[PDB]
Amino acid sequence: MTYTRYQTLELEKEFHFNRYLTRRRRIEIAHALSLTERQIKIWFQNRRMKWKKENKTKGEPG
Repeated sequence: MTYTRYQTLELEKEFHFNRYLTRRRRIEIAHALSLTERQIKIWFQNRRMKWKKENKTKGEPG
């Protein structure tokens, strides 16, 4: 069970665009994806924890 490739794409695009999803924009992306908000928030948080372990070479000192 997985979010779609598109949804994941749009999420990473949103993560690139912005780091912290406020009420309205989270709804907007959640509509654009079609997920239940909670999921987007979770994805956004977890995305941080699997941002900084992928963003290596540059991101060694943190």
